[PDB]
Amino acid sequence: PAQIVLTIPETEYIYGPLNRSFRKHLPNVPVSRSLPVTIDKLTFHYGDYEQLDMDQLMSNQLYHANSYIYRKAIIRKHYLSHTIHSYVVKNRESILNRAFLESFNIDVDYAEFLDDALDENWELRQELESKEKWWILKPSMSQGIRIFKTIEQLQAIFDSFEEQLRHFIVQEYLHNPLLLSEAHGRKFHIRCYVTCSGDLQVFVYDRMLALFAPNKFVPPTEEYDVLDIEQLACHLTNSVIEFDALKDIPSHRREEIRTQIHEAVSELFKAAVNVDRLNFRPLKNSLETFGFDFLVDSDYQVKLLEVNAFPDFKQTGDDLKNLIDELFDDVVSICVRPMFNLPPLHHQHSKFVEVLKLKS
Repeated sequence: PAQIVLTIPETEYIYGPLNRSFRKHLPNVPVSRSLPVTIDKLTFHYGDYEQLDMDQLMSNQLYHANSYIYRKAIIRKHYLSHTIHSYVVKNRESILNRAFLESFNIDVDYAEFLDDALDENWELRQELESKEKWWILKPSMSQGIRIFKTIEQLQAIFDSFEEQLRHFIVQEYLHNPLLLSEAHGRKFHIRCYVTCSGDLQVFVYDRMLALFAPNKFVPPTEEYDVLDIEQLACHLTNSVIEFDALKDIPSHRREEIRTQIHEAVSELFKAAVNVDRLNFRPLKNSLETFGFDFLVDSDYQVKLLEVNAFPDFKQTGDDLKNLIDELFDDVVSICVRPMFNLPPLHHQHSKFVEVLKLKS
């Protein structure tokens, strides 16, 4: 009746964990490393994005895969912005009005027509006019990424370029990163694994990662307003710790960061599913674990930056392997077991928290 297909190369970091988890929580279901000619039994195919069969997922209810079909509205940072913007319009109280770093796409030919480019992206103009945020002007192709806060400052940046490439991203900039003693003043972002299961349950994995920058954070001035110069200089010539292990963050601040994360994830999936534009279409026979990247400011406030599909789970060390082992244990015991008509395995003080449930 039941079948499990694991087409992931045996060299991949998650192979051993997935096999132990399939063995433990689905002992009666055989594991195969090859997709059969036809799917005539209920099956779960855990593969790399390209190995999965999207046509058999939308047409055959027997075939279950570790991916959704329509997820562009959240995994694409341009479209993510649109999903959030259109949702906050009718949802003023939403955490997403604070917990998201907006980005915009601008096309500027010459500095003298900067005002026309700001009209061709009216959302951006209004934001810059509000004068409440810091911004970064990133040339989409790698004259250096520069900081500004006002239209005149942006105008002066463009004027100085004239005395190249025309596409640019204007991304909200966090001038305020949380700087910890123990990390020797190196900033970090949070990688949070989020598992969507069927139509629709959203599960946030509470054992999160803090990925630190190599160098000590140096805030830019007006004399020097560029960042990642070593990246633009590179074209002219051709640390990971578990978040909860950071004790310089008081425990109640760590809990508030978790609360904000669960709220932001829940709100995003409500936004994604309900938008009147391009939306996330949950499938009953799909599950997917995404990599949510959040920035933390010096006031312990989170800011969603992006959602990454098929994230690299590869780590080094025993403590980080334990983290990934418990992740795939929860995914298999809670999300995979029910698609084989087996009850979801529950254990007290779970780190796999259900943050949203939709009945559809």
